[PDB]
Amino acid sequence: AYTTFSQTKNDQLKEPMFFGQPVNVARYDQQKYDIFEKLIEKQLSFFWRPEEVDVSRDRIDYQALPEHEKHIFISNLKYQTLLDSIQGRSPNVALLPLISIPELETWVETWAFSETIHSRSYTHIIRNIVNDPSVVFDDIVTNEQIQKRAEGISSYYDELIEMTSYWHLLGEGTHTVNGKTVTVSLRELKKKLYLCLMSVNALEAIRFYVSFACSFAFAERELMEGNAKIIRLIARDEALHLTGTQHMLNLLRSGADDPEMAEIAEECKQECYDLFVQAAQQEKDWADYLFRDGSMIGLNKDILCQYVEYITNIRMQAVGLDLPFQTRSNPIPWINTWL
Amino acid sequence: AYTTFSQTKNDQLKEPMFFGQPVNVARYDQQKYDIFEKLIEKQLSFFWRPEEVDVSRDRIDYQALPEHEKHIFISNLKYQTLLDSIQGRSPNVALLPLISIPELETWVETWAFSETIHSRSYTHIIRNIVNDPSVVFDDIVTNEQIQKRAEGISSYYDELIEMTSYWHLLGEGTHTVNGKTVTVSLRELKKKLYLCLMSVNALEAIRFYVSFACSFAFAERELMEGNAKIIRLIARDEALHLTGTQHMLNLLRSGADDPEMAEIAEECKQECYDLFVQAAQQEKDWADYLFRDGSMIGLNKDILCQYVEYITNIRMQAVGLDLPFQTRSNPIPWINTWL
Ligand SMILES: [Fe+3]
Ligand SMILES: [Fe+3]
Ligand SMILES: [Fe+3]
Ligand SMILES: [Fe+3]
Ligand SMILES: [Hg+2]
Ligand SMILES: [Hg+2]
Ligand SMILES: [Hg+2]
Ligand SMILES: [Hg+2]
Ligand SMILES: [Hg+2]
Ligand SMILES: [Hg+2]
Ligand SMILES: [Hg+2]
Ligand SMILES: [Hg+2]
Ligand SMILES: [Hg+2]
Ligand SMILES: [Hg+2]
Ligand SMILES: [Hg+2]
Repeated sequence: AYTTFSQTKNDQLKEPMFFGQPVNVARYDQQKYDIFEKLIEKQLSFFWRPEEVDVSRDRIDYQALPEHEKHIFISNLKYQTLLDSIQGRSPNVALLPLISIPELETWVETWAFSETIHSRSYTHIIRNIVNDPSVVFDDIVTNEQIQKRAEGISSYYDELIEMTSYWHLLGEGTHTVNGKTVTVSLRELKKKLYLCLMSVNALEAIRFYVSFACSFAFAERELMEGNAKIIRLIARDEALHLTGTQHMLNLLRSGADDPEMAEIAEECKQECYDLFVQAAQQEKDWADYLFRDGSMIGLNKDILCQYVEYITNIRMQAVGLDLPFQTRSNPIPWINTWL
Repeated sequence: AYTTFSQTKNDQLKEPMFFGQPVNVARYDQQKYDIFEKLIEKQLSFFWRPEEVDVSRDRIDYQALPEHEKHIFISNLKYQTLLDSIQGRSPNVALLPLISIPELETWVETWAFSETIHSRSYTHIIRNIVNDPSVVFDDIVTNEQIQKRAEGISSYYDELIEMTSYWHLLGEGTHTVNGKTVTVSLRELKKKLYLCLMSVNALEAIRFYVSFACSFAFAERELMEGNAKIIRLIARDEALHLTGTQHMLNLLRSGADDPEMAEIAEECKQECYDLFVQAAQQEKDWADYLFRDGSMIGLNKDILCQYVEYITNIRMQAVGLDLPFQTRSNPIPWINTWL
């Protein structure tokens, strides 16, 4: 099945990104796809430490905020914390067992590691703005609106992990387990990986960017500036993360890496399109919870729905999907200052 | 049955280190065991970029070494590369799916990430001292003596991963899989995890230190200074890695974590002892291959064997095991200069 060191001498430049021979030697002198080595290098060059960021005035700014604005700020922060709690562990548990080229294996571990720094930075902000961090952290697990917004993220990863385990343990075929038939299909597993990767692309390229707009709207008012510095560093990493999944996805659909993946991508076009639209819809719906007690200068439900549509169109076009929304200019040009 | 975001609001201070509820929120404001938070902080404080190290003179030094010394140097470097290729991926694929406290989850992902930096450093050295790095990397996979020295490392992680997949898919019990009766015992899986940790302790605390001694024998000669700087950085990280497994193991033994793990540590102590004795013998057996073309002043089979016994006793005492070897003073006190 899976092995931590395949003892067969293989040409790593000829393996597919996924489902080939597990990576044996970790070497970085050559790559099948140099984009992953470039991303590792850039991400290492961007290494930062959350505690090195001064967030000393954020507590008073937060206290002075009108209650509905405290609500907008903390709800957004809790969602960011939820997403990166998932992103810290999931690329490793879900992708590493399936990767067959070294540069992509190490990119995934570097990416996941950088997510743990993001999680540490959210703890740094939370500890410096509320008296008791535990209230904030526990609300993340059970918050109904947060889970509604992130609904389906852990399920894609979880289903891919389960199917990967069946494939590694039993291989392809029609099997039986305790009186039940269990069918294992590599094609279906490739489809699950493709859709999980598309979901991860929507997560980092759309969901987090909507959250960045919220955070930076405060920075525009010269408030929560410690948080702003941290989100700026996080967004700089996120740009690398979404670049990585865009390249994975485009290499999978072009047919240049795995012909079967190309057929899959085509067969999955409609499903993928609607999943992206569903993610956008979940982000829009979050607006009713976010602005339940009123809006803020530079940020309201309508400007956010417009930004969600703007960014979704850009991201979908980048991975070859049709645009679901009417084309428009960036509704919040000021955000470019921060990204 | 594994999930990337467990939906139950649990008190993370009361979960066992392993086999409890998978970690949902990644928070760092509190810890069941602060030693793992301190290790994360120390490892982040040591962050280093391999490519920045000047290895421009190592090529001149290496090409001018007598052939047998080239053999000693490169055989040692190839073994280091093998071990960290395994260490880069294995803590994430084998341990991460079993961790139930956030500070340990993030420590494992940071530890694994730091190992990919070690691998990157071996590529930096190799590509700058030989003309065809591929011959070196391919030999790591096919070299009989290198694989004999490492025998049992990958297979142990692999067996743990397989048993973990059966547990996550089927749960405890006696099952019928393709007409075969398969027993899934959580106690047996705990024993496998426990002994995997003991094996990883021997790997980083003994096997890598014997290799560091070989590398530093060249630094004592005022040669391979780029390599020397890198191995010094690697050893500083390795000290944190073995500290982490010593604490995981000693906390389990104490009975202050999962009580079943304290029972297992006592019941399995002869197996703990046996795996250290076997690893020490593999490290000694390597000397015949390492010095097949001749030895060096101050570095030969006898000296290597004395050091293996010396360091093995120190590491076994640190986790509560009886000493297999006669007591002796350090046979290579010059190594302290470098560590
Ligand atoms: Fe992130
Ligand atoms: Fe990210
Ligand atoms: Fe290492
Ligand atoms: Fe290590
Ligand atoms: Hg994914
Ligand atoms: Hg996913
Ligand atoms: Hg927002
Ligand atoms: Hg927003
Ligand atoms: Hg598609
Ligand atoms: Hg999609
Ligand atoms: Hg809209
Ligand atoms: Hg192990
Ligand atoms: Hg040695
Ligand atoms: Hg033991
Ligand atoms: Hg000896």
